This record gives sequence, structure tokens and C-alpha cells, in this order.
Amino acid sequence: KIEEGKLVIWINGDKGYNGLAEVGKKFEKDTGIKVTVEHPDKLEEKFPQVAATGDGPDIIFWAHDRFGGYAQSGLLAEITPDKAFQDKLYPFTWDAVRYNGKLIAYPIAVEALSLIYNKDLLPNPPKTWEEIPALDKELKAKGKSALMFNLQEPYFTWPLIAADGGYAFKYENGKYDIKDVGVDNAGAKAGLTFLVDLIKNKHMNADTDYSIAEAAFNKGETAMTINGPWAWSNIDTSKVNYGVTVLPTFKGQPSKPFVGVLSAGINAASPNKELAKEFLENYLLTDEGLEAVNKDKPLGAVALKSYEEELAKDPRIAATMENAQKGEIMPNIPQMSAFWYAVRTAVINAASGRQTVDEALKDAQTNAAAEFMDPATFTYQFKNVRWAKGRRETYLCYVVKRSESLDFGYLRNKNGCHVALLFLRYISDWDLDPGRCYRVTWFTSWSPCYDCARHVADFLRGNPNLSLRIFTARLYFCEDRKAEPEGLRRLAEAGVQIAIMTYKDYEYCWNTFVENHERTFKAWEGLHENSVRLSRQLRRILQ
Amino acid sequence: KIEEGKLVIWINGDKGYNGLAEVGKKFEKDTGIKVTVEHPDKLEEKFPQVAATGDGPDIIFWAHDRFGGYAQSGLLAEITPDKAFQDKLYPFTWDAVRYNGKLIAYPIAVEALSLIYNKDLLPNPPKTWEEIPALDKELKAKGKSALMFNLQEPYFTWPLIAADGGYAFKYENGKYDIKDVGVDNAGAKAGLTFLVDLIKNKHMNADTDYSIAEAAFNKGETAMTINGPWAWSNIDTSKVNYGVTVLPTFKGQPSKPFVGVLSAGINAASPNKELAKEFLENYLLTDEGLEAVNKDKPLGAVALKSYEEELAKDPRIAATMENAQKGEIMPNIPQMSAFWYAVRTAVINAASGRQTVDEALKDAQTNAAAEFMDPATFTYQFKNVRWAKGRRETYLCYVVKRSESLDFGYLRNKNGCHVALLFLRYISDWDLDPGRCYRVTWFTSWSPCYDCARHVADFLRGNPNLSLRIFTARLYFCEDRKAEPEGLRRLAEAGVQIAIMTYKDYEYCWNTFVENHERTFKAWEGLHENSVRLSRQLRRILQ
DNA sequence: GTTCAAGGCCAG
DNA sequence: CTGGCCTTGAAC
Ligand SMILES: Nc1ccn([C@@H]2O[C@H](CO)[C@@H](O)[C@H]2O)c(=O)n1
Ligand SMILES: Nc1ccn([C@@H]2O[C@H](CO)[C@@H](O)[C@H]2O)c(=O)n1
Ligand SMILES: [Ca+2]
Ligand SMILES: [Ca+2]
Ligand SMILES: [Zn+2]
Ligand SMILES: [Zn+2]
Repeated sequence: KIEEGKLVIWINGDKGYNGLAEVGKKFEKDTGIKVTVEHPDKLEEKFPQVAATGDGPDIIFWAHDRFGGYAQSGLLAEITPDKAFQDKLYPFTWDAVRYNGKLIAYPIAVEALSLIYNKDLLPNPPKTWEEIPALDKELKAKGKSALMFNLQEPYFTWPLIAADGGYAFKYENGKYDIKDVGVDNAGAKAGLTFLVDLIKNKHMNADTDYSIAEAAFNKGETAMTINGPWAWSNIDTSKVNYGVTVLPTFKGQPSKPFVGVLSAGINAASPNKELAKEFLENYLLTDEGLEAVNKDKPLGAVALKSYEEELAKDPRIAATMENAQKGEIMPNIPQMSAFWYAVRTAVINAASGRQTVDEALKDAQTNAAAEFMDPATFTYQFKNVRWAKGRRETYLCYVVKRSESLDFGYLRNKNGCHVALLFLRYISDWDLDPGRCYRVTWFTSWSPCYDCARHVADFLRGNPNLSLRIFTARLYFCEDRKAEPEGLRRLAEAGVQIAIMTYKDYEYCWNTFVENHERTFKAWEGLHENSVRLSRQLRRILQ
Repeated sequence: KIEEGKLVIWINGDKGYNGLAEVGKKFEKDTGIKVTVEHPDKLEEKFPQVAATGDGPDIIFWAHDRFGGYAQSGLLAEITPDKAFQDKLYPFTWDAVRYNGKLIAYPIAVEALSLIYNKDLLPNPPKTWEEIPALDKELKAKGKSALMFNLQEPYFTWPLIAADGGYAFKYENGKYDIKDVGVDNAGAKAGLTFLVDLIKNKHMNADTDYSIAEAAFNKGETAMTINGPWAWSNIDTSKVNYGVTVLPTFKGQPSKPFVGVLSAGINAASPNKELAKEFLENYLLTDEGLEAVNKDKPLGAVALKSYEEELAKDPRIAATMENAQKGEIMPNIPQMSAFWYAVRTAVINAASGRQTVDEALKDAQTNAAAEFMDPATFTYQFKNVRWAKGRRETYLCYVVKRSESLDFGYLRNKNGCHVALLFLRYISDWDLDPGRCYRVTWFTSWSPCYDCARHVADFLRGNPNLSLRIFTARLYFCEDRKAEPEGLRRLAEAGVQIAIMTYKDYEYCWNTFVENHERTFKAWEGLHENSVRLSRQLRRILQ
């Protein structure tokens, strides 16, 4: 499917591909290996599919966060560049290409938020958030705002929050801890409450989105806005005289934006891994290669030290690199999705004032965080055998998705409330945006009883955006051959996909919800026999 | 429009009207004069309009504060009850129905804040505010707060503030002094700093509102709350065992809640003024009449001495009357509105810590306190004639309303700062809530110049909730007769209603902003002639 | 003395 | 087979 002696490179349309193609022409001139660069559409989507088939490009350029998902699917070769080459680039950029303890791509370019101020309105920008209210009151008298940015999305408000002891997941020796989230913290609450103190006094109306702040800053209304290089071009045509500089410091500590690293990764299916490493290390990652790419379309800051020094002569790019070094690498692991969501609401609720700060942040932390089951508890509660009728507690492992896999976890029995009802209360306390459907998956020790089938099927009638599937280990009946079969048929009428957990489902649960301590799943005796038994009884019930 | 030999009575819906109707039935049984009681909606709003047309009710029941606004519009008949009858009611209640030196209504009922405590948690309530922090530390150990009330509104926090030499306006014999405000005082600062000392140690979280404190007290969390009789019914259904007692004393002096007096006023347009006085003096204001009204819906404490003694057997009502006698009558004059606002913010800014105490209180006092303009200075500075070009200070009288007339005053020239810019700095230092529009009115010696016009029109672009109208005595100029006209046309574009002061405007200013010593306005020669002349030049300028 | 995981036997 | 019922070894 994929050739030898030929290099195929995939790069997005907004990044300069003509300069990269000219680099490949230099590589072909010197070596004889012909290089072809392509800028397809949705290549961040196209690449996983074509690569799962042993096809696709030899090299893939994209932001480093997606590369973690590519690395979990084994689509990326491991690279071991000499430490003599690892120096050549800034050290923190090599951490963005590290997944599960091994390097999966080459750092190329750097992006991060930075402070954009009006030089005419502000000849000397403030170095601290603490000076912002005062400044605003002086500029609210000329009909101007001091600062406006995209307060809705968490990528923009997060730097102030994380400036003081705030973080998503602690990093260590090239691996994140999904169990630990610094969303709830003294300093995170300090930054968020400072934000709220700005919006209460209406230094920021709190309804500000990206376009309201871009229209505001670009038409001369606001003196400062927090944004990245992606928008620079616009401000250059607005004729506004401006500048980029360090994001202000809260409590004296630098604020921490989320750094995105444009990276070049190697397809694991490629026979040209070494050809690729030679091209990347000796032709792309040079002053001449990155400059040739840059003249076509900007790269922002670059990871290559020498060329980054040549580019820092631009004060804007210098600011980008400075805020990047004072910030934190945007994590590449899956749980980050559940993070964004769990934060995207928590700031908004604390912004409008419809929820207090510590409530929004505690709810955010416990939402986007790990809770893992026990192994002995799981093995005991989920055994599908005979003689399992003597089990009382029902356990329920859940996954909420849309495909963005949001929160996951497990619930158990508590004071007469069967688990299904507790999940109804959990997903009800959790707000919903009924313009988008959600796909909710259940893994239950016992299938729902009649009361649970009726309550759940009703909840499903009322929120028709939700679509539920239920995998149960065991079929529950009290007063056999009357009620629960009709209840399960009632959930069937409501369109609930009811299956009985097969072996692959027990693997999924074992590696998804349980704390296995890297232990392989161990099937007990009679698992498959009881599974096709119970699935037979179920096919007898519904149909 | 309004009948003779018939009495029509207006009373709010929350006050017992069936008992009052039975009193009117007794009056009809004795005299033959039929009495009809009605409880319309927004009768406090409906009454001024219907009465301005010589219509409406014969008698109106409402809190005494609104009656001052009815008295200024001449809608209330003056009453001269014999001293023998005035001795029947408590003397301080007669000061609440006194406006501009003459009685306008009959006192009926009395309301005031009182201390409500949990008898189970607190068998012996503290008599002094000084004991409150210690008691809180003892109850913070059982999971309870000692005291929680509505710290947002000034009606609730004012008793402690005024406990030591604090007051709104000094009252010399039924007459308030708008020029004197005791908001800034040694004892006022003592009470406010003690409140801040309670919120720094978090004996009160300072975000507490009326409903947070009612839910807290009624669910058993807090041991004491400061409230009035309006909420008693709720605490009765909460099954909480409680009591009402004296508000605690600060520095040994009784704290001063604001006393509200439910009053019965006579419509000045009624031919039945004497029928009304007979019904009120001999049928309503009796033990039998007030008891008949009370059995239907409670009146709280009453102004009639004998029946008040009969009701004091209820220790709650006795507490209400005691705090009322130790408090001060809530003034009925218009400036009280500027008072509430100027105080509502001043305590909040001193509560959060975003403004020091003496700053919040000095800003509050100078905010809500009259400030009046020398007659000679006004007459000199506002003369519209010719030969007025030789005047170089510019004065500006302002009114800020929403309807709701907040602060008024005048402003003048400074070291190169024209007035308009000084007013921009004043209304900027004054905070704004950009969810509500404000209507600001100007009265200026000179119309704004080009720099003024531009700065003001910009301020209006940035704060689009403000709507400005400018009345000017004179039109200003400087060579570029071109400009002073284009600047005024730019303010016209911004939506500023520009008019030139007519005679009625001079009357308004003369009786609103000037210290006239009760002297009628004296127009100089050529006022009207120069007025239509300048108005002609202005029409010629804008259109 | 007791409660439970597990498994087998027998009668529908 | 599916469901009902005893035996057991072994664990608090
Ligand atoms: N869907 C279901 C059905 C049943 N159960 C368990 O069975 C008992 C009902 O009497 C309950 O004690 C309950 O533990 C459950 O947990 N979930
Ligand atoms: N709109 C205006 C215009 C002018 N002025 C006062 O009049 C003088 C004009 O030179 C100036 O000295 C200035 O003080 C003013 O007070 N307000
Ligand atoms: Ca969770
Ligand atoms: Ca004032
Ligand atoms: Zn159930
Ligand atoms: Zn001016």
C-alpha cells in the first residue's frame, strides 16, 4: 500500500506546504529519494483510518495533543534521537512529543496565548492582573474597556486560574496521573474568584465570546485582549497599532497558558522510518529548513533553538515563546476531554453567578477525575454464574459520550436507591444541552427491575436526546416469569439496547473501570457458558 | 367623580380588610353612612393618579413614608385632631404623619426590626453586640452560626450603624435637614467597623442575603437573625421554637431600626373629610376597631396606647414596640432615595474589603446629602443675555435618575478641567450597574466646547445605558464658529437632547439647586427675549 | 456456632 | 436444558 524509497508527508492546509515541498525538493536533489507533500482535508481524521490499514503517509504534521490518541492506537513509530540532537531543540518541547514514556514525534513549532495590547491606548502594558481594575476605571471614562477576551471557553480563562497552584493533571517522568486534578485548589479558586471580581464590577461583561472580543479589540474599543498568533493577521489589517507581550502575573506568579506543539510524527506502518528520521533531523529541523517553511507561512515560535533566536528579533514571537515556557504543555491523554467540558461549565456557572465558586470548582474537579473500582469488588460483584442470586448490591459502570468520551466512573447501591435511579439523579444534577444527543453506556451487575425499568424508560421518554445501551452481567428477577421480563421489554420499547456482557465486555470493563495495577483480566470458570445461557434467556424475553 | 355621604377606603391586600369592612358595617349601622373597603393592586401607584383628577378613595391606608410624596402633591388633607385625641396614641407615631409641619394622616400600626433567636440553641439571648463574636465561636463548635441577617440591604445593617450617633437627616420638630447627613460620624464608623470585624473573622460570611438568612435560621442552622414581623408566619410553620426580643446594644446605646408606620390618610379632594375623621377617630382607632381589624390579619404593634397594652401580652409584639421606640422614624422626604442608594453601595464596598471604611462612609455622606448653590452665584453665572461672553467659569447642575431621582447637585470649573469632564470623573468614580439605564440631566452656564463635546460623546458611546439631556443658559464659542456648532452636532448625533434654558427651566433650577431662603425667582430683563434668540441660533445650528 | 462461596444431585 | 434443592468444605 505504501512505497519504499519514497516519502509522503501530510500537513494541514493552514500551515505552509510549499516551503516544505521545496525542502523535499532539496532532499531529492541531494539523496535521490523523492518527497511529496500533501495537504488533504480532515487529515487529522483521515490519518487514523488509512494508517490502521498499513497505508497512508510516511510523516504526519499536527498539534501534539492528537498525537497521543495516535500513539495509543500504535500508529506512531518510536523514535530515539541522540541526546546531541535533543539538545538542538528546547527541552520542554520534547515533553509534548512524549507518550507513555517514549518519544513519538519531533517537535517543530510552538503556540500559546499571549497578551495583545493597543500601543496607542496603552504605551506601557500592565505586568500584573492586580493592576487591571484600576486601569479599567481610568479607561471606562474615555468610553473604553481595559481587557476583553473569550471568557466562555476554558482555554482562555485557564491561564489566570492555573497561575496560582492550578493544573489539569500532575505530570511525572513522562506520564500523567488521571486520578489527580488540581481543578479544586487554593490558587485555582484565587484565580477564578479574581476573574469573578472582574465580572461583578463589569470590567468584563462575562458574556464576552471570541468574536465579541475580536470585534472589540480590532475596532479600538478594548485596550487589551488575550489571544494567540492565529488571530494576528486580522489585527494587521485592522490598521490598529498593537503589541504582544507576557501574560500578566497573578500573586506574582506567571500565568500558565496551554502550549500546543506542532509536531512531525512517523507512521509506524512505514518502511521509510529511517529515511524519515534523516529528512526530519537533517533537512526540516535546520535554520534553512524551518526558514524555508516559514517564508511560505509562519510557524510562530519554533522548537529549534538557533532559528528561534533568529525569530525572537520579532518581539511578538518572543512573547509567544516566553508565555509558552512559563505555561504548561497541553496534555495529550483522553481524559482531557472530560476536563474541558467539566471546566467549560464550571467557569460559566461561576461567571453568571448561578453557582458559587467553590461549588463550581469542587463539582468540576470531581467530575473530570478518576475514580477507580477495586479489583476484588469488581470480580465479586460482576460474576455471571449460577448461585449469583445471593448478591445484593448492584454496581453500575458508566460512560457518557456524544465522539467525545466525557465522564466515566461507577456507582453502587445506597439506602434503598437502586443504582439506575442514582444515575438518573447524577445525570440530572449534571446539566444538559438538549440540542445535541448524548450516547450513554451502562455496565450493571444486575439488570433493572420493574420499578427501575419504568423510571428509566420514562426518563428516556422525557430526554429524547439521550440514547442508552445497557450491558448487564446477570438477569434479575423477583417473582420469576412475570414482571422483570415485561420491564425489560418496556425498556426495549423505549429503544434501549439490552445485551448481556460477553467476554470482550468484561475485558472492556476490566481495563476501563477497575484499578488493575497493570494486571491482565482473568476469566473465571463457566463465564462463556453462563454468558450464552443468559443471552439465550434474554433473546427469549425480548423477542 | 367622588360621592358625598359615602366613604371609600383603600387598603393593601396583605392587611386585613374584612375586619375593617366589618368596622365600616358598624359605622353604617350607627350612622347610615355606607362604607366600602377595596383592596386594589398597586394602590400605592394607583392613588396619586386617580387623586390628581379629583377622584379616588376618601381614605388611603399605607406606610407613612409614601405619604410624604402624597403630601408634596397636595393629595392629602391636613388634619388637626384635638390634643385630647392625640394623647390616645403614642407621641412618636404622630411624628411619622407630620409633613412640612402639619399632620397629614392618622397613625394606625407600627413596624420595626427585632432580634429573633432560637430558644433551644439560645435560652438566654445576648443583650450586647460585643458578646456576639465569643458566642459565635462557642456555636461554631456545634456546627451553628450565632447570627445571620440580610447584610446586603441597608435597612437591616443600619440599626447597628446608627446605634452610636448615626442618623440619616437631623429632625428638628417635624422637619428634616437635607443638608445634614450623619452617615459619616464617629459612631457610624464604629458600628460599620464592628460589622466588618464580624465579617473578617467570618462570624458572618458577608454574602448573606435575606433568603440565605431565612433558610439558615428556619432550618436550625443559625441561632439569631434580625428580622421583622413580616416573616414571623414562616418561622411559625418551620416548627422552630423561637423568640423575639430587643435588638442588642452597641457601646451601651440601643440600636436604631427604621420604624414604619401604617397610616390612614384623607384624600384632599374628598368632600367627606369630616365623615372620614369621625369614622377614623371613633370607630377605627378604638380597642374594638383595631381588634376587629387584627383578628382578620395582624397589625403588629399599634399606635393606640390601650390596645397596644392589650397586645403587649404577646412578648413578640412588645419587642417590636420596644425596638420601635428605641429606633427612629423612617423619613418620608424624597432625598431618602439618594440615601438608600448611597448607603446600599457603601456598606457593600466596606463589606467585601474592596474599599476602606472611612472612604466608603465619606463617599456615602457626600453622595446622599444636599449641597446648594449661592443665589448671587447662580444669578451671576446663569444669566443669558448679550454681553455674557465675558464669563469664564462654567457651572453645571445635575440630576441622576432612572422614576427614581438619585443624587443631585451642581458642579463648577477647576484648574483647566471644564465642568463636563469633572462630571465624567464623578460619574465614573461612582460605580454603575450596566443592566439598567440611567437618565442624567444637565443645566450648564456654557454649552460644551469641542473638546468637551467629543469627550462626552465618547463617554456616551462607551456607556450606552446612560441617556443625557443638556439645558444650557448660553451658547459658547471660539472663532471657529464652525466648530462650537459641529461639536454640538456631534453630541446631537450621540443622542444628547440639547435645549436652551427657558423660563420654566430657570424656575426648576432656582427651586432645585439654589439656596433661595424661600425666595421666589426674579427674572431679569430680557430673559425670554434672549432665550428665544439663543434657541433660534441653536435650531439653526443642529438642523 | 454462624455465614458464605461452590458444586453437585435430582426432579420437573 | 432451567429451575429447585441438598451437601460441603471452609471461612469469620
Ligand atoms: N436493577 C436492580 C434490580 C435489583 N437489585 C437488587 O435487588 C433487590 C431488590 O429487592 C435490591 O436490594 C437491589 O440490591 C438491584 O440492585 N438493581
Ligand atoms: N463648555 C465650556 C466652554 C468654556 N468654558 C469656560 O469658558 C472659557 C472659554 O475660554 C474657558 O476658560 C472655560 O473655563 C466652560 O466652562 N465650559
Ligand atoms: Ca468522576
Ligand atoms: Ca451630593
Ligand atoms: Zn431497581
Ligand atoms: Zn469644554
